[PDB]
Amino acid sequence: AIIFLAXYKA
Amino acid sequence: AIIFLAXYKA
Amino acid sequence: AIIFLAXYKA
Amino acid sequence: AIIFLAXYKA
Ligand SMILES: [Cl-]
Ligand SMILES: [Cl-]
Ligand SMILES: [Zn+2]
Ligand SMILES: [Zn+2]
Ligand SMILES: [Zn+2]
Ligand SMILES: [Zn+2]
Repeated sequence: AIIFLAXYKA
Repeated sequence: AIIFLAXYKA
Repeated sequence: AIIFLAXYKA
Repeated sequence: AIIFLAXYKA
């Protein structure tokens, strides 16, 4: 998945 | 924390 | 993805 | 926050 937590890990 | 995964949980 | 942030969304 | 996405960033 695409995650923004402040920046693909899915 | 503020998280965007596609939207505060901290 | 599987996420735990405290709980599949991938 | 504590995050597990597979691993404290809060
Ligand atoms: Cl979550
Ligand atoms: Cl992570
Ligand atoms: Zn930033
Ligand atoms: Zn969206
Ligand atoms: Zn916090
Ligand atoms: Zn995925």
